[PDB]
Amino acid sequence: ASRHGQKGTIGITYRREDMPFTAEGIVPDLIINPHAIPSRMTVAHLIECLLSKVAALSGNEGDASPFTDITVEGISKLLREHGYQSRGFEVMYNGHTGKKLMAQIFFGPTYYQRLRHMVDDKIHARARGPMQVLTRQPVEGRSRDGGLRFGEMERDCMIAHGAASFLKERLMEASDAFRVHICGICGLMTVIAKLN
Amino acid sequence: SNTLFDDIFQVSEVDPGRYNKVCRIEAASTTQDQCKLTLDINVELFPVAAQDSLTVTIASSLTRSWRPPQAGDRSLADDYDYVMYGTAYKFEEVSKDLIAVYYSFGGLLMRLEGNYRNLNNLKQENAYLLIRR
Amino acid sequence: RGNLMGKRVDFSARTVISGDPNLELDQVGVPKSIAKTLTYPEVVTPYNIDRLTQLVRNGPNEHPGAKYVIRDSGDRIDLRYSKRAGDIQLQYGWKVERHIMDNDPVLFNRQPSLHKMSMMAHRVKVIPYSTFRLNLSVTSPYNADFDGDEMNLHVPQSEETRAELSQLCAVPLQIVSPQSNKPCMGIVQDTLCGIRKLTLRDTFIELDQVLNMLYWVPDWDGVIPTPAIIKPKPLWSGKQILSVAIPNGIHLQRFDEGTTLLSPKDNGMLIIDGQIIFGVVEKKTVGSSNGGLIHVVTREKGPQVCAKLFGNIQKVVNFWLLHNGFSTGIGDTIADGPTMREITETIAEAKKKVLDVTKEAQANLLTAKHGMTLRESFEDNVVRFLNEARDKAGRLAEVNLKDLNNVKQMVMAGSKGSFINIAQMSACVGQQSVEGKRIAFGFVDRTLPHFSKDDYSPESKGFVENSYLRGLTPQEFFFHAMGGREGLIDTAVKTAETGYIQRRLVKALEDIMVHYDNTTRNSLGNVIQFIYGEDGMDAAHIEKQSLDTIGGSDAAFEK
Amino acid sequence: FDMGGYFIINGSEKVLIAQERSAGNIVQVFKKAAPSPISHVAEIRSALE
Amino acid sequence: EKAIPKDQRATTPYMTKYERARILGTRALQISMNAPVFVDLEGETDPLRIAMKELAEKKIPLVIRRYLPDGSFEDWSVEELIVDL
Amino acid sequence: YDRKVPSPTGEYVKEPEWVLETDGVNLSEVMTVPGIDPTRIYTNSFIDIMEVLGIEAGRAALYKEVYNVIASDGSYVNYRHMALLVDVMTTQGGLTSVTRHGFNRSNTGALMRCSFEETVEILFEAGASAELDDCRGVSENVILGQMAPIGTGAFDVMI
Amino acid sequence: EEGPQVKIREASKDNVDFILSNVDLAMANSLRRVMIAEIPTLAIDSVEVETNTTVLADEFIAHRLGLIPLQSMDIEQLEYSRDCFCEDHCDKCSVVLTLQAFGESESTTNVYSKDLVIVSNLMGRNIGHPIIQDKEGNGVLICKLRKGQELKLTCVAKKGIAKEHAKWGPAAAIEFEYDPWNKLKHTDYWYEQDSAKEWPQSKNCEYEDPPNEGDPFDYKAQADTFYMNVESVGSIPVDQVVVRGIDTLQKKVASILLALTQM
Amino acid sequence: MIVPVRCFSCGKVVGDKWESYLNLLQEDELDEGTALSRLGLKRYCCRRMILTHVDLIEKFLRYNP
Amino acid sequence: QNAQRDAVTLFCCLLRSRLATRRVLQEYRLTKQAFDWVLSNIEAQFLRSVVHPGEMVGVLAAQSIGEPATQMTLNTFHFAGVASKKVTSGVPRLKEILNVAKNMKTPSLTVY
Amino acid sequence: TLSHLRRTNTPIAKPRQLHNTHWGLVCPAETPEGQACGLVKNL
Amino acid sequence: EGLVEYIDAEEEESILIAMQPEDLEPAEADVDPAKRIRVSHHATTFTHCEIHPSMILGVAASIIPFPDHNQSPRNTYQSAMGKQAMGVFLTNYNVRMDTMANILYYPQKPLGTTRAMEYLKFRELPAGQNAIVAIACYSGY
Amino acid sequence: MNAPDRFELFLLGEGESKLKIDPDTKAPNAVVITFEKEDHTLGNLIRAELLNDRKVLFAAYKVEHPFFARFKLRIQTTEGYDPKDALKNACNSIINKLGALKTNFETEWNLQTL
RNA sequence: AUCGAGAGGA
Ligand SMILES: O=c1ccn([C@H]2C[C@H](O)[C@@H](COP(=O)(O)OP(=O)(O)OP(=O)(O)O)O2)c(=O)[nH]1
Ligand SMILES: [Mg+2]
Ligand SMILES: [Mg+2]
Ligand SMILES: [Zn+2]
Ligand SMILES: [Zn+2]
Repeated sequence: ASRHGQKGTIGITYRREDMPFTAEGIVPDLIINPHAIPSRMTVAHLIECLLSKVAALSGNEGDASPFTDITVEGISKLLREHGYQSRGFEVMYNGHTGKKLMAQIFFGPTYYQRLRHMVDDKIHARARGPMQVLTRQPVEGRSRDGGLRFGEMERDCMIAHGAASFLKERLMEASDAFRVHICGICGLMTVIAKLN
Repeated sequence: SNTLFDDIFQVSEVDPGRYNKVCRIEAASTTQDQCKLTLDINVELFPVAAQDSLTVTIASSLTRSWRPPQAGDRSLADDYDYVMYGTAYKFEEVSKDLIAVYYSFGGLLMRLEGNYRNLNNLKQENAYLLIRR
Repeated sequence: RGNLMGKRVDFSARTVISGDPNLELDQVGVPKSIAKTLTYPEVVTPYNIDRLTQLVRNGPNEHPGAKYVIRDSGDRIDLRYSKRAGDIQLQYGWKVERHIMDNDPVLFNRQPSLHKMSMMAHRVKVIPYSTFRLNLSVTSPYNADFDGDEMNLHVPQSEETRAELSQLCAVPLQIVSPQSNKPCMGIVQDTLCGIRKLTLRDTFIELDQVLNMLYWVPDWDGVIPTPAIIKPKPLWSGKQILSVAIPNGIHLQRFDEGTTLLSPKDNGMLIIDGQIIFGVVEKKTVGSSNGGLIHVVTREKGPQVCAKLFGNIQKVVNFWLLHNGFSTGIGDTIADGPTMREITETIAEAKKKVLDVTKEAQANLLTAKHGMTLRESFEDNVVRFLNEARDKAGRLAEVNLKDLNNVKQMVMAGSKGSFINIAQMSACVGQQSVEGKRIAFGFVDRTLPHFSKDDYSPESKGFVENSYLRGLTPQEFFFHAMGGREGLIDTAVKTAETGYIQRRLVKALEDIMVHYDNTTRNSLGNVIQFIYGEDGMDAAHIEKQSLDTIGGSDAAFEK
Repeated sequence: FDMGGYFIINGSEKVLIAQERSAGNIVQVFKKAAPSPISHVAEIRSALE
Repeated sequence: EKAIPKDQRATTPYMTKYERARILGTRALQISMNAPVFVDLEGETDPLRIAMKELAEKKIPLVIRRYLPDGSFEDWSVEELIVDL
Repeated sequence: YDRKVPSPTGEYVKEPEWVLETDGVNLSEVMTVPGIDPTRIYTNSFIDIMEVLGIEAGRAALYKEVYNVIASDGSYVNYRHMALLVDVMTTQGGLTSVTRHGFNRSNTGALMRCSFEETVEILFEAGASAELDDCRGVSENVILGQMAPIGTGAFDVMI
Repeated sequence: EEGPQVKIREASKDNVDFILSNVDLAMANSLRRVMIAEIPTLAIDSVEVETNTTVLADEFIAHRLGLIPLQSMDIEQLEYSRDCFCEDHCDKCSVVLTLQAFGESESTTNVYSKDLVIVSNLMGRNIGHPIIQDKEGNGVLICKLRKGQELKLTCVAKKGIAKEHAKWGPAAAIEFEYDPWNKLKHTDYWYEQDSAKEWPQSKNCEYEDPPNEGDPFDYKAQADTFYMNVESVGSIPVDQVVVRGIDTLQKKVASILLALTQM
Repeated sequence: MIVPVRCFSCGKVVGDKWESYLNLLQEDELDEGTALSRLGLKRYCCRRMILTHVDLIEKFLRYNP
Repeated sequence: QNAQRDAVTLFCCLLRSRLATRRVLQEYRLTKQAFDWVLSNIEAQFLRSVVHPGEMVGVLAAQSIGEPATQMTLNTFHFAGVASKKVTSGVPRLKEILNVAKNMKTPSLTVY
Repeated sequence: TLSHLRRTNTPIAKPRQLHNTHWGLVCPAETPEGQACGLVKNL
Repeated sequence: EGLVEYIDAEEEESILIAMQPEDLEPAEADVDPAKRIRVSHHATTFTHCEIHPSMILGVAASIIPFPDHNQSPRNTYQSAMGKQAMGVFLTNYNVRMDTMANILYYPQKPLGTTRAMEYLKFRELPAGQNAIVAIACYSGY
Repeated sequence: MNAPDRFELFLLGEGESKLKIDPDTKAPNAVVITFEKEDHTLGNLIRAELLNDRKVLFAAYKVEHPFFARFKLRIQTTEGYDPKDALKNACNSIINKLGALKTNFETEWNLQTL
């Protein structure tokens, strides 16, 4: 996370060579999409990054106290004084080709958080394991090597598709499944099967 | 094979319609009075100002893949500067006897209008445009 | 409800998901350890024994592999222990629990599943790393992002189970949905943004690039098309190579605003056979729209061909995009020196316009609009003068954004963002509201205790003269906070309400199905409709068509 | 840096959470629902501090 | 009994997506379990692809029993059902 | 209101009309008023339309009203689905709500009405009236672990 | 001399700044990628901890030792362990380092890479000498010790490349720029008013002719002449970073020429 | 938690500059900007490396055992 | 047979409006060969367009209504500016309708 | 931790809305989403 | 010495509060266009003044840099996540024994701060890094 | 933990060999070569250079997935010219430019002081 | 192992 409710997860890692690069030869620890900017209206994230860039140049204390007299204009002036296009843009080269990117890139430092929720404490896969005592059903929870709930709400999607065999199979072969003996007259499980 | 049309047009207007490398041009021939032409030109490659008497042609010739020119020993119907390749896509009739065709050069558009374009510009996915001087 | 209508299941798997442009629409990237956990039982045929005896040997630990070999006599053999695990002679008719391999049919589901499209069969593609990977275009039917959403996967254990998966549930043949007689999938985010950028009449690409792009399409027949420009320097248009991705016999026609077969704004769309004639490709063309390219390609050429079409339009545009680049800065929210002054003197008029009405009402010369209170009409007037104020200020700022403005490019492309967003970022956030009314007197006869009593002005009751760029004032900050909370509240309340509505609808129609005489019935055999939907027709094989006999003059009909 | 304010019960550090409740000994009137005979009501919840 | 003679049968002559998905499914089970094959397997080894081929050439010896909401039924050979779809 | 209506020449033209808009409902009193069109008067309370104009006009307003929730919102959903909902709420004679009072009171199978709400008492009176359960409901086969008579299992396969 | 053309404008032990003309854009870049990621170096790749009563975690320290730059001068005469026929490692392929320090004084005790002691036979070559560019003689503070705290460990530095782990890179940052005035229209300036006044002219504008508005766009002109600056981290002297750069790239082209032959 | 070796983003060694930086600040009473400049940290990524850094190791060392 | 004529009525209006003599020859200039081909698709595609016996339409419909429901916003509205345009819309309206609620928030006559 | 120790809870007519009187007393931003939103507060 | 006072909502009912000493009372006697637009004096009968408007925020929302430039629900989201961020929860952590402890290798104080951090011990115990971010469509990953 | 090993970006696994050459089934006189454990460093360099040779009808390359090191290069040439010879010349050309770039740099370097 | 409770994820 950034600190403006910009959540979201790593999709891939490029080594420094495949990354886009500035002319001074700086390179991003991180690339985020211009596409998670304008619906969320998180201009503070934009302002941080612009501001933060000037801190890092001047060696100063980026002051982002809410109700103060700091302005995107004010910042920008300070930023152009240090020798960079005042709105945080910067010509970059594609790292595959060396070729200058047609588009300039907003590029600057920005405080980012590493949250809990890492993949390898979620990856869970069962293919038969321990069963509950009462219901002879798969046990609950990853931490115990359990099944995933095929809910009644999912059972609906399966009906819409017309997948009858697959629905019967999820609900018999996987999970439950049991043979019993039925009275042909009474219709109850009264039959004592002295089987074998 | 072979030519399909010809005339020297006189450019009446050059408009940069919200673009940087392209312009829609307005012209009419000087030789013939009931004839007019509108055209998208790449104005980075071949610059055109107002009243720039251009010469214009169509062909269908000088299909497999396009091989790079390698014009060490080559010959194309180009004595010309600007040259495009496109598709006919509407042959319109402006009634009684007037006719107009529409061409697309992968998006760069052309509209020509006369009459003696008669037994000429058929339904062909052909047509090259050629402009000089 | 908890152990019969639905139950916990074997052979099902779960992880964080991630998008992958180089992945097929109907594929699903399965992390490899999962792929080593989940198994298919497979009978031993002379057709498979060379793949199976091999696969047995690989054992449970190396990928393309197996645990457990079941013989007749019911008895299992555990390929992780057992002394004979590098021995073993497979008989015909034995089962081998093999690992899941490339191109196995698997059910893939994201919750809440409320939808047939929340449950689709994918083709397996075993991969490194611990995320499921999916094509961005299968994003929507699932309604998933990549901000830490998580999906399930259930593996079919039987032969016709997998048949039933790949013949009914497969992704390709869910592209066009009975919900709305329209495709439920389309081009989104980067690709949707880039495909616009690519298709501009200004966009030309020269040989080097063109060859790699061509090559990027896996269906490409190895024929460089002739460049639109062959004069000083062979150049191709963006439109030209994109068209390589669009199949043959594909016709499409639009017309938007000032569209005149000569598109002097390059809008509308004409595609004449696999080739685009004029008009920028965006959302109405290549979104999940009604008479769109996807709708047409699915219908005309088949789901299989249409599925690959996503694949291709991505591979190219994504490639083009990578090498062009696209960004968005805070510079993209700064209007105009002069424009700022306008916006200011525009709010300012709506300020005095409210003054006056107030001044009017205070002097008892305000008349009540039929059927409403004196004070109700005042609120109405004021709230209106202020919405107009915001919307007019917003359009002043939108007009002033250049075509090179990145925000405006995502709006035009239909990829992300609206007018309201431009508005609030750079002109004026506007009136705040709770309970459908402007801010309430919470403290007695005032909204905050920094105000006097009986103050009805804009700022006193929630109008926020400023924009996210200029920054909120203390008061404004608080009011907007109050408004925001109200939004969070009923989002939490909506999902509760609608989750229940859905259940009841589902539970109340459950057994209604079309019988073998086109009559619509339930379990009881009660006729509900006599011919489904009143016409016997399936909802997916329908499109909006124009009834020519209806409109126009009696002369024009006759002629 | 530890601020304190928490307990420790069986070596598990516990926080007591503040509880929101309505104040007693204040008198308040409440217009009542239209399908009922009582038009208005005044209420006091009186307790010893 | 009950039944319905091959004449006066009112249900679609065409196969339904559900009829064919089960047919392929059913045959795919038999092929997968070493039961004999009635087509020239042009190098196909997949039991379902093989059932798809045997379908395309209408050499699958199955019959659909279509039920009607009254209880009566119509029989159709896989041979006689059109497989457009 | 705007209203499109056939010109004397054939084509539809914009011909604007005065429309009265009310707070509250007394239908069979206001339609019988002199001066208005009794043929086009409408009320959102479809539960009144049902009462004055009978069950079918009911069905029609109910649909018009459900449709209006979707469309006003900005969404479109094909007619055959709302039609089916509306029909189901209406083939019983009056209005049956999608509620443990409406549809679930119907005399479908006990096993399938119990899986919705009021699980246990639906199963008590089921033992008390000695109900016969059809086993044609999807849910009853779900519960029994059999193949529902659904899409794939809607028919039979035979040699 | 025949080919691609180089000209230095500045040099130090740490930076070389050069114009690079008569070359293909694809080569200039390919060279930088290799220069960043592919030239062999020596760095620590095994730590065996005997005692760590420090404030820091074992693998935290082990990580820090990886990143410590070591002399990689004579690297070309040392093998990859994956290759070398020894079991595990020898002096023919790996270099063994030691580290001990105990908390001696009242005051905090510092631990610097200068404290690492080579123990392998070096067989007289320029390898493994924790690079110190420090002014006061001790480079890279590994960790700090209190009063009675101790750290005793054993490192093994091996031959590797950035592609494996970024520790193995002699790279630092590589400045790279062509066509400072955008005569090639490779970029499209984002602006509010006026491009030139808004974007700062790069230092490399003095080295090219002004674009001149009175001239049509040159459409044949190609990416050629590239302003670069290569910075070295320490393990290899700058010049050598570019040279083994040019070289490893030449070597890997050839490995293909070769591969065409065998098959 | 000790000065990291090597700037994350670029790879320049900064792990040997913590001492000097603390001295350029205290002893010569300099400001972090010209401090960083004098230590040869020009690119703003390496500049952030030292300017951000919080030296918690001091507080860890303060625990007796 | 009567039900069958009806089922099709609306499609035939489209069919005749399109495949009418003047049009078939003047607007889109078909030849005897192309024309039979057109009559041949129109049939095939029509049969391919029919609903399949077996289709679970019950569940399909529920999900086709509940799903866009879950995407609805403003259980107030933007009608809000007007203090009387308060016609119960969105989800609380669905709640009334599906509940057949006797006491609705905004009853209204519209009189023509 | 600092957050947790300054938390409010509220059992069970508009208890979730940020009421005007909160100003200065209870943070206007910090509250959990969904479930029990606007019932749990921080100082 | 009666320079400062305590107040509860009830009393709040009967007082007029200023927002800033200066911009809310120096009198009356040009403007910067970049600055956020002010309300007024417009009431000259004050009893109290805010110590500072930013103190309306809790502990979590105090870390958000420029919250007054954010759409409010986001601000709520960030306060949900500030709690979930790895950092350094205590110094004595190598001495405690509790299920689950997550520490950042190289915590950084952030480059843009708030005056409220100073009292929240955030630059002494940060959770986060200054990552050089780039906003761009690259690979499409 | 599901991460592949880092050396698999450069080390050839067993079996796997550096080049595999395939006859193209689309256009005549064209070939497609897969390069194990390579990337844009090499693909983009060969391609751009294979394009200077005027007997090369077509030349392009592409890393189909960034997880793996393999990339594909497709070449087409004029009748008479073998695609493998075009590659060969392409390599040699590069190698000579590089032995040039190298001697030129060394000469420069030595002339510098400081 | 189960019952409850609480925290938190989409
Ligand atoms: O037609 C639409 C409507 C919304 N959005 C996006 C806009 C914004 O990025 C997001 C906000 O909607 P919401 O808050 O409901 O969902 P979310 O933002 O995706 O968050 P989450 O997935 O946690 O519910 O959805 C679209 O892209 N297209
Ligand atoms: Mg979203
Ligand atoms: Mg999510
Ligand atoms: Zn060795
Ligand atoms: Zn750096």
